[PDB]
Amino acid sequence: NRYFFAIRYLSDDVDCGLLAGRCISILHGFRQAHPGIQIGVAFPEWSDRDLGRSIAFVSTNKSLLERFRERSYFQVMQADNFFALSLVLEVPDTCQNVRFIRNQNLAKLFVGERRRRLARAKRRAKARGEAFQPHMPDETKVVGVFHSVFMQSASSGQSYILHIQKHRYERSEDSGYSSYGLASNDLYTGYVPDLGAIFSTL
Amino acid sequence: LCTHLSYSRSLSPGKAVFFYKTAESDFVPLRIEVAKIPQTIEACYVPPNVDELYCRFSLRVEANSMRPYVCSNPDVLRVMIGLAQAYQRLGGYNELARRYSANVLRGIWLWRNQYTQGTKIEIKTSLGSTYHIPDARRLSWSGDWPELEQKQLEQLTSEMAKALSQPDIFWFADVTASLKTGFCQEIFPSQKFTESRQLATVECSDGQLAACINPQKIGAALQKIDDWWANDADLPLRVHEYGANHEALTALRHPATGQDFYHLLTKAEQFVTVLESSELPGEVHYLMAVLVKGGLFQKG
Amino acid sequence: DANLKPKNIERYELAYSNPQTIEACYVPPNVDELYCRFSLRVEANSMRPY
Amino acid sequence: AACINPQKIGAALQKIDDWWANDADLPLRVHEYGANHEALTALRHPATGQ
RNA sequence: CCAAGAAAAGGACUGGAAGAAAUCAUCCAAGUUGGGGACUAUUUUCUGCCGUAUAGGCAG
Repeated sequence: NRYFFAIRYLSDDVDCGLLAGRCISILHGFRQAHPGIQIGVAFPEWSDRDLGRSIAFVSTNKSLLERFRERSYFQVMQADNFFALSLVLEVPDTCQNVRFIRNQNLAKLFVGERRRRLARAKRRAKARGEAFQPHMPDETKVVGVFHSVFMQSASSGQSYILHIQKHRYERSEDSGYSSYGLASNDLYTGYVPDLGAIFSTL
Repeated sequence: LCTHLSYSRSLSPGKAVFFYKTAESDFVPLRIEVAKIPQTIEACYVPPNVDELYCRFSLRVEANSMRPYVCSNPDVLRVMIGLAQAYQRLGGYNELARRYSANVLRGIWLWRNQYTQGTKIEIKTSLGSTYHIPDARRLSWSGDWPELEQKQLEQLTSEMAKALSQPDIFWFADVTASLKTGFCQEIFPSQKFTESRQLATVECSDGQLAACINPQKIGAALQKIDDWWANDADLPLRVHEYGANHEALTALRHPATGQDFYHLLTKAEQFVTVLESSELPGEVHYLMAVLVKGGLFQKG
Repeated sequence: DANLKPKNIERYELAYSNPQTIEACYVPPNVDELYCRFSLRVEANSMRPY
Repeated sequence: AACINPQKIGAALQKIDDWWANDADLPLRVHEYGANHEALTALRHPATGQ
């Protein structure tokens, strides 16, 4: 009921965080052309120390996934021997699922985010008419492990980082993927198979 | 030369601490927040509703370059003593004092935190003087300082010229600066050296932590007054026996040129002779500056 | 090398720092004075060979 | 807590000897051979009879 | 074309009994580790929105 294909990086000096960002950007552009589609992003070479030198895409519609594979960027990168591409094939029925949820809460670890939050809070108080009296939290927080992907803004002058965590799957409800094929903590449920198996194919 | 020769340091700060005032208490520390995520992330910025940040440190100056801490050779000792005095009586300590004094009043010891809406520097000393620079953002290495400010540079130069040259004067300075700041401006304290990064703090007597700048980091800024090479003043280097330049990854007084400390150390007999005929040249200014930042000069 | 040949070292190789581990001790902020104390005993013990 | 060693306090208290060379100068720590650490030498070398 | 060429050492066992190393004995005297110092670098974490809100969720 599921199809996938994978891409591996051939060069030993490849920067995974820079390069991975381009594949996501393409997925986004495709999503804009055909709004009613669902394609998920998986990292079959995910590790606790690094992101890994490979990426894979998973979906349910074979004919649509083929169209994605035909996108010119991928074809060029293969021709110049930067990428190794697989063919589209069926997902094995003997595996387990993971989420790949992204966490925007981690933004609050950096000064720039706190500044913006407070500036808005001050201005917001004028409607209430009360004096601006902010109240700060304590000194210690605990967070999980995450990796970064470098991203360019869409039709603007900015760039920023995506922060990716890996959660184990638990089954409930119905699904949907975000514009980046990523999962959200709430109200964006989906999953991908953790295809670290049969990777000897590339 | 000889086997044993040492000088100790003649000029030194303690460390700098950041804090702010409230209506309830005069000393509230600026603190740092840490998230364990070990491998952590952390941040520090002035909190909402504090209009200005204070930074303070103390400085002692001692006339301790007049005599070798240790010397194993009676002939080396006779010369080094004659030289320091031959220099002292022609002046020249004024020149060194002028250079050190200029750096304190300018404020470069604030390193990366100089970018304020207005910085005010106040100095007090153990002899009863007070100095006031209403705005430190406009004073260059090279140029004529505005009136009433040029004057305090002369007055401070005089007190320090004495502190450096006559013994049994116990001279202390207490330097406080005020930084008028932005809405939630980021602050840059000293970092920790490790085998992600961490920041340095100190403990208060009540158990609170505070942000700080290390002693030698304040010191490295004060002694940056070496511009006697290649007849091109540019900006000054931190005094170093080899003329090291970290930004360009090079060395200006490389031993290959004959312009380093060790070649010059061996000509002392000739310099004393000249001073007696005296004008002070760059070669003796360099040497005196190194003796002030004392260390080991051994295994000749 | 024996004040003779200056060593082969390339210019950039001396711009590097030399890290070290040291212990140090400072008086904490806002203490007004520091105290130091010891005891001394004196014996009339040079009158006779041990 | 930080401390100063017993014999380090002691060396200071017994720094009493300006009886050599008929010129007082500064006093030495009492020593059977008149050792002078600052100059790395000795003032009552056996060769002198002192 | 090796002092040449060929060669089954096999069968059977039961070393046991007893035992008391003790008495005393003293390591002491003095002794100084010590002078110097930039972890920030050509680095990615920036802009809006919901919300009583440095809570908690979303678009770039």
